[PDB]
Amino acid sequence: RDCQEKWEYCIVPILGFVYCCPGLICGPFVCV
Repeated sequence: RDCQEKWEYCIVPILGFVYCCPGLICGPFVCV
């Protein structure tokens, strides 16, 4: 999908940011 894995970067919500794939939550530092 047009998203990244959970344990990747996960950057703050800005305009046109790259998000982690659905079913993941950004918590520890990255998504999981």
